[PDB]
Amino acid sequence: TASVTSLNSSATGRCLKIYRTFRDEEGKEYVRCETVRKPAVIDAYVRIRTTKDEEF
Amino acid sequence: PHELESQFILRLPPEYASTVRRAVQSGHVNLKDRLTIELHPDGRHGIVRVDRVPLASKLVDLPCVMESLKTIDKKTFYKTADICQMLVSTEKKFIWNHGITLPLKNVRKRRFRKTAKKDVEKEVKRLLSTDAEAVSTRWEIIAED
Repeated sequence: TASVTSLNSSATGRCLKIYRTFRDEEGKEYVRCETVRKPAVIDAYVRIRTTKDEEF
Repeated sequence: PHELESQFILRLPPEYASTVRRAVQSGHVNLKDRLTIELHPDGRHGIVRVDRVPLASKLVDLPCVMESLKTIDKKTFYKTADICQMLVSTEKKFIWNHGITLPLKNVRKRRFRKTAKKDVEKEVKRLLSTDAEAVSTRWEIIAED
């Protein structure tokens, strides 16, 4: 591919990790920790979260 | 009502392209039986059958935008359709990097900046849906781990 400058995982070099708590059928409380290795999707998610916080 | 016609380009192997070209310029309906096109429910896969010989096809996205232009006097040209897809016969795989003309080769890589990027939006929507279907959400921008 034509040589291009490769950007770091953002200016901060920081990935995004999300912990999710859900209830399974019958009775259960499993927690899911999911790490976003992509800055694009992670940046979009952070922007959406900031917009939701402001929306109050 | 009127529905805009959908034109695409069909690229064939060169011997099969010569037989299809001879049968098109002949003009009989014999070509109609000889040349068929079956598009699979993937949407990006097909068979083109030349003289009942199956060829494997992929519908790819072209990097530039072409436009068919018809004329009656060869001085004023009327745009008829937009072409952006090609059914080459023999996702990232369904994107064609080169253009149809000879000067346009490696256009996507060299004569075009990769501004197409920013899929990611769909992933963000899925994450939002999972958070909504959850109870407690914990987030931290992280470091190397």
